[PDB]
Amino acid sequence: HGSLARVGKVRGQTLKVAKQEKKKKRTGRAKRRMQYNRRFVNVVPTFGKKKGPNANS
Amino acid sequence: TVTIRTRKFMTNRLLQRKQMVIDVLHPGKATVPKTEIREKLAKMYKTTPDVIFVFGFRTHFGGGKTTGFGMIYDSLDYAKKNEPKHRLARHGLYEKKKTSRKQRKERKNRMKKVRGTAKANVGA
Amino acid sequence: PVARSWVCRKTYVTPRRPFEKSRLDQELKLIGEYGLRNKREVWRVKFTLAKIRKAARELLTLDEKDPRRLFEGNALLRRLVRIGVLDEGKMKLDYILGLKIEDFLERRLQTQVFKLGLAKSIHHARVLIRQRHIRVRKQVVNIPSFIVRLDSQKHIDFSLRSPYGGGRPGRVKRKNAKKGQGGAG
Amino acid sequence: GKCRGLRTARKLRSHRRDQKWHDKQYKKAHLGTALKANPFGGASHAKGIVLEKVGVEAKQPNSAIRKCVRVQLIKNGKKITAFVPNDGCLNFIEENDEVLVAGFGRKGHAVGDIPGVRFKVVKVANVSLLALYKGKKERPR
RNA sequence: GACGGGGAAUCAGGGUUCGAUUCCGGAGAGGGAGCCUGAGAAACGGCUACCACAUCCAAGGAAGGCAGCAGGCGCGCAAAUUACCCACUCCCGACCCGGGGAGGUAGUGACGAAAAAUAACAAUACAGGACUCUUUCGAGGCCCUGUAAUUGGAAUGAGUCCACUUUAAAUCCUUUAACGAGGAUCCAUUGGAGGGCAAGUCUGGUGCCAGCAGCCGCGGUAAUUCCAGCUCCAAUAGCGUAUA
Repeated sequence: HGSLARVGKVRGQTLKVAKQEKKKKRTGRAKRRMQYNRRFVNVVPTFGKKKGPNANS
Repeated sequence: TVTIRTRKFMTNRLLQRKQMVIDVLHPGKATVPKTEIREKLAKMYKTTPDVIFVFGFRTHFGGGKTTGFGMIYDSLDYAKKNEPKHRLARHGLYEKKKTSRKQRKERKNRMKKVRGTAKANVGA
Repeated sequence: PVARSWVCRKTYVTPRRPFEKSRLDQELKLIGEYGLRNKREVWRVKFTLAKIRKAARELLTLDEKDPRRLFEGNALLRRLVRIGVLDEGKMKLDYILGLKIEDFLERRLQTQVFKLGLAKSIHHARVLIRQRHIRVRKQVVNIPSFIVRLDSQKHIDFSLRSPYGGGRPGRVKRKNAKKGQGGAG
Repeated sequence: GKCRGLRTARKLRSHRRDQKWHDKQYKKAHLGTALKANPFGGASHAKGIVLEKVGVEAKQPNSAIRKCVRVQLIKNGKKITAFVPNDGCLNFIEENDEVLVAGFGRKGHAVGDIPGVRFKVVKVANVSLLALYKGKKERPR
């Protein structure tokens, strides 16, 4: 415990993990090209409500 | 292989000079220096290459065109009279005093410091 | 007092709604279709067309048989025909309001190079314009937002100092030839 | 409008001025009281010196303590109460350390569940609190 | 918390706010007062009286006013080189010929405005898409569409680096030699992911504690909102906060 209202308690006690090494992301014009690509021209005519890009249920 | 064309050519009898806007064509090469331009203007005007003065050459984007001005005189002394002194210094025919403005102004205040013939003596 | 200009103005306008689906999808579709960099360029084209439409509505507000209305209408009509987004058959002031933004995006240099047949894709066309390989009437262009005229569409071609249009080979070709001559001798 | 006479502009003008004075925002912006009692005095940011660190409580429907400091100003010397925003940034603030306070969001009004605090701190020891959070800059020694 | 105006922002139409600020006019050189010269001054880079402040001093006296250009202190959230030149524009003088911190030039400069790099092509990788078909199985995949640290070739730009050009001499831009990129490590950030409002009921930790939150609200030992990683959404060399 120590005390109740300690400053920096949760962030101090939070486990420290680092980044994962990855390639750089495409920036500038090709970011918009890939966004238009994935959003419009690689779709299939599904039914019902659409699924979000972060749906991981 | 460079070519020179003329534009807005006009003469001044009251300035004893000829004025024109020259067009320089140098494709596939960097900007030509002013000495070759002067020698070519001396060639096509049948003039000695000492009264030939060119200035202000701005290069276009892409390479091949450069717009400049040329000045054509008759004789050496009539060229020397009605000329800016910096173009004469570029040709090498004039030399200006080499001192900077701060010591000139301070020396002028030192002449202000005293009075008489010693005003020239205190400025050394 | 210094002798400068102090004159400048904005060329784009930010829309009032920042996050809604349909206009975001329409702008994103236009960016993807014409290979542009960001939303500021299509907002700039929309701003220019909005100013042209506002001027056309101001001229159409004023009544017929006036000198300034006929003068400015004929001037704006002649400019809008000569820029290449109108036809001589449609030589009327009330047809300015029917224009769309894609017509203004048609006369851009990037899509004109892409549609003429000098590049594979429109992104290849943009990285050809930015690369200084072509010229418009014996003078190279580097800017992809080069609007062209009706008499200037035919004269576009490759530049002299370019390996695609005939000239000195580039750096990588000369490096590979030097590597081949080093490996051979 | 009610007065619709052809030669009536004065009654419209004076009535519009009186009913504009019978307002809240126009009454606030055009009197010397709302700027004379203002701790910032028509300023966006201000510097100050911390003297005490006091933790004030929350409102009714939520339960927490809120980390705050007592700051005296430099230009006029009055006592205000600021609010350190982030998690665990009170350890960077020591006694008699100069800070940079700013507004809190609702134009001189209490925001959220913190009672009676209208200011928050941005920079301490002439460095930003965000750089102390992210491990970018270090306090001078 | 008033220099005025020509103006600026915002704007269906009507309006609201600002205008110290380069052009015009007015006022002052700490504050009042008086005056000489001169055509024109109550001039302050002219003089004189006062107080406030202040320099040197053998103590008797002598010398001053950066709200000019740089620069220093103080102040405050808040604002730059103790640089070069009269060559460009004009002004003044006995005057083509001398002077000009007026001015011009460069440096600092993410106030702001305009343009515009951070990739593309070719083949393999493996899923679909239009055409007579094989009900549904292989296939023309020759006509495509896409991304996976698969490979190989065409390209130029930042930066280093001669020259030329520009300029009073430069520097900057442009022209231009020889150099200069495969994960092209030459590595794009800023604020968010409950609703407003584009985008996870993903995983681990705390457990009305830490904290998030402009508003509604979220945390009570299974947090779609906290603290960290992955995925992603918005603008993009830009983004967020506070104020009028």
